[PDB]
Amino acid sequence: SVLVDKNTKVLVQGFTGKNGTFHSEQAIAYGTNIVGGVTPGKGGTTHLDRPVFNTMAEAVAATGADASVIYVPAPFVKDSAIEVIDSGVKLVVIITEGVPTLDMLVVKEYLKDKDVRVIGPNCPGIITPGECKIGIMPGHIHMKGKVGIISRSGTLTYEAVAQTTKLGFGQSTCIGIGGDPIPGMNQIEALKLLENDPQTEAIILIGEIGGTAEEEAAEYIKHNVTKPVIGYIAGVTAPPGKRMGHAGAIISGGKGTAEEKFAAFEAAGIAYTRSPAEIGKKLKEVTGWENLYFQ
Amino acid sequence: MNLHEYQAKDLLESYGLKVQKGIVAHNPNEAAQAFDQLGGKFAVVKAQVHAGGRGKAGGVKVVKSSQETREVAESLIGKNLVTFQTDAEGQPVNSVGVFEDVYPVTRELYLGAVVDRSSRKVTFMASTEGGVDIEEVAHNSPEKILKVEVDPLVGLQPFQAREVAFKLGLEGKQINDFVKTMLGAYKAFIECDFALFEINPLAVRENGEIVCVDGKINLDSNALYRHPKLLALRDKSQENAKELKASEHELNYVALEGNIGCMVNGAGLAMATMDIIQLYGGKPANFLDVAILINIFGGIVRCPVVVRLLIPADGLADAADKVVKS
Ligand SMILES: CC(C)(COP(=O)(O)OP(=O)(O)OC[C@H]1O[C@@H](n2cnc3c(N)ncnc32)[C@H](O)[C@@H]1OP(=O)(O)O)[C@@H](O)C(=O)NCCC(=O)NCCS
Repeated sequence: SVLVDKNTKVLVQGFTGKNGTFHSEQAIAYGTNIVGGVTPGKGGTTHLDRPVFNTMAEAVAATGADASVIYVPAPFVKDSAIEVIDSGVKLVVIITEGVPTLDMLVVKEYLKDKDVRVIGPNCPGIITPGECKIGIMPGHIHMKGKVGIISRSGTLTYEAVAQTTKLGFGQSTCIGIGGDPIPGMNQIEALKLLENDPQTEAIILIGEIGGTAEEEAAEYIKHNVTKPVIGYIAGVTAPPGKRMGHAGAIISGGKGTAEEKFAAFEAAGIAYTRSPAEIGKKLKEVTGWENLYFQ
Repeated sequence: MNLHEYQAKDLLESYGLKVQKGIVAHNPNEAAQAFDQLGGKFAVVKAQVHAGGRGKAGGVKVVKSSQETREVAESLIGKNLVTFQTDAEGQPVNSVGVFEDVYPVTRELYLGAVVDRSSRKVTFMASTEGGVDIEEVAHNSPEKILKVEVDPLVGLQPFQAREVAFKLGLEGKQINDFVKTMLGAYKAFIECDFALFEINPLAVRENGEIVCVDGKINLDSNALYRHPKLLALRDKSQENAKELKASEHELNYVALEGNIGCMVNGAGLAMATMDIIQLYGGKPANFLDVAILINIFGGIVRCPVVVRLLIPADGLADAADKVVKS
């Protein structure tokens, strides 16, 4: 696994909010260590039988947390992100949708000399099945296993998880890097982690329209990733110049299209499927692994 | 969010950029009065729509009188303009701009900026090859596209704008004027949360003046909550009506040209759903994100008509198959 495991101590920023409450309850039911949370003005209270703090400095001093998940509305995310980066927390997961691009440009540049990883924003988070979930993903569709997953989407990631759970392969760690133009963690950063994780025996890379991240990732894999990589690109059929829900999902000036991501996979020797239903099947074909749930 | 030409010019003029000044006319009489107010021999009447290619579509006209301005404003206001950057129904013309003539222009330059996803930096692009398809220049002659990556701590520095000015062949006072233009554009970019801007052409007049003649400003819609005056520029008439209706219920709708509808949770899964239909012979009508295929998985979202969770379906492939077979 990478970054999160059964020892990870998790703080929740916006813990007392609707989504902070719901997803923290699901994380606790999954066996994730939710040590408490921060909501300015609710310091010294209890929520879900865990302490609430006014500040991340107080929360880290009290709990020794090493991870935080952000469920704060978009206008407060830059402030919440700098606060947690300054706190001593090593891993930050930002679920929030609608964060201004120029706020993430500043937060990403702020990270360059820090010992802190940021996943998101606009992402489902990170899960090491059987050990720790940080985010909104349904625990029960996952199973501890050997496939690492990197995706720019939420629900589409769940298709790749369901397919690998149903074939009995399972997942080592799954990272939803999110759909925004400047994520805190990009595909290459995540591919390096999975390459160096012994539990990960193969990698699924899920992308879509927008940017050159998949083309760049393909060039990285060709020379730096030895494990089998299976690609899938959503959005063959998207019209150009149209935001397809995700802020980062747009074809601008003949660039960010799907068939050139598929062409960069071919040039790098990276196997891919054109069917979202066949990610697990392509992985089985490439690896020659047994489907123990067939018989 | 797109701005009108007149809005983009008022904004850039407030940052000290020199623009082809004009007056917005909401009827033909205001247009006539505008031609007189400018006090030029010639004016240029431009249909105010959010789409380029207005000139070739008949939406840009040189006029030489108040009555001629009234006439052109008459022919344009209230008729949808169809350009290569609209669809077959085009965009409503509720106003024209009446603009000063910048004739004669010596040179057309290009200047733009985006958030570059690869470098994660605000990046300017400039070229001597203005007033044309900048994509075609970039393809045929990439050495003619100058790029400047801006460091977020120090921002755009005069030396960076001077390096570009000398490479564009600018001379004497034009260098200083271009530096002011590029520094103003950067300040605007950050202070207004631009997603992109383009000045095409950035004209050099006979007398050496550097003037923004046309182009585009797109704002980051994620940031409009902190720019109430920019959010107030929104022109809902330029948006697709079906897209606009859906968005007011915070639903993401994009219309396509097919005959299968689909309802999905997640933008990635919505594209994958469309793609697995077109994989099974179907033509998607639409992208939709909360004959019709309903396809819900569920992360934050807690769980003829085909339903994959009335014809029921068991996996992704089943649903794509079933729904095209209908
Ligand atoms: C982030 C998001 C989930 C919050 O929605 P929500 O849970 O309904 O919001 P709420 O207002 O109920 O809760 C937000 C909380 O953050 C708190 N908060 C605000 N600023 C804060 C800060 N700087 N630090 C910590 N907490 C903060 C608020 O005080 C509030 O808690 P309270 O209600 O107890 O006061 C929502 O804005 C959003 O982005 N939803 C979409 C997420 C998504 O789909 N992502 C993609 C997944 S693939």
